[PDB]
Amino acid sequence: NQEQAIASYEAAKEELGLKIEQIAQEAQPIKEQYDSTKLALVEAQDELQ
Amino acid sequence: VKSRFEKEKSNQAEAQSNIDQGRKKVDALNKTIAHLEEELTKEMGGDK
Amino acid sequence: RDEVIKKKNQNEYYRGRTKKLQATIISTKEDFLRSQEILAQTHLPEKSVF
Amino acid sequence: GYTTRDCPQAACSQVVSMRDFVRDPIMELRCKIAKMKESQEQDKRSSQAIDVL
Repeated sequence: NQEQAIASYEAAKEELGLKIEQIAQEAQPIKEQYDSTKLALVEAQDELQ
Repeated sequence: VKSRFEKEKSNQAEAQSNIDQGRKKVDALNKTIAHLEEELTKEMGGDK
Repeated sequence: RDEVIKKKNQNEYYRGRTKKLQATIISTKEDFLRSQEILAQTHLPEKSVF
Repeated sequence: GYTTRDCPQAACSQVVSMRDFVRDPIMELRCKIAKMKESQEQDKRSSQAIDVL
C-alpha cells in the first residue's frame, strides 16, 4: 500500500508539474505587458515633465 | 500570478519531498522485511 | 520584498503541512485507541500447550 | 432617510454623515494581529494537548 501511495504521489507530481508549466507559460506574458506598461509610463512621465 | 506560480512550485517541491521520504522509508522497510523473513522461518520450512 | 513575500508563502504552506501532519497524528491516536480496544480482549494462549 | 444621525456608541453625543467617515488602518491592523495571535495560540494548545496523549 505504501508503494501504491508512492505511485499515486508520482502521478500527482507529474500532472501538477504540467500544470505549473502551463501556468508559467501563460504568466510570463503578464510580466511582459507589465514591463511594457512600465516603460510606456516612465517615458510618458519624462516627456510630460 | 507569481504568487500562485510559486505556490504551485512549492506544492510540487513538498510532493517531491513526500515521494522521497516514502520511497526511502519503503526501501528501508523492504530491507528489514527481507532480513527478518528468513531469520528463523527458513529452518522450519525446509524441515517441513 | 519579493523574496520576503516568497518566504511568507513558504511559512504558510509549512503551516498547511503542519495542519496536515496534525491530522495525520490525530488519525494515529485514533489508531492507538483502536489498538487498545483490540488489547481489551486478552487472547491468552492456553495454559497447557506443552 | 436621515441626513444626520446620532453616533450609536456612547461617551459622545454628535451627529455625522457619510462623508465624515474615512478609512482607519488601525482597526484592520488590530484585526490582523488578533487573528494571527489567536491562530498561533490555538495551534500551540492543540499541539501540546496532542503531545500529552
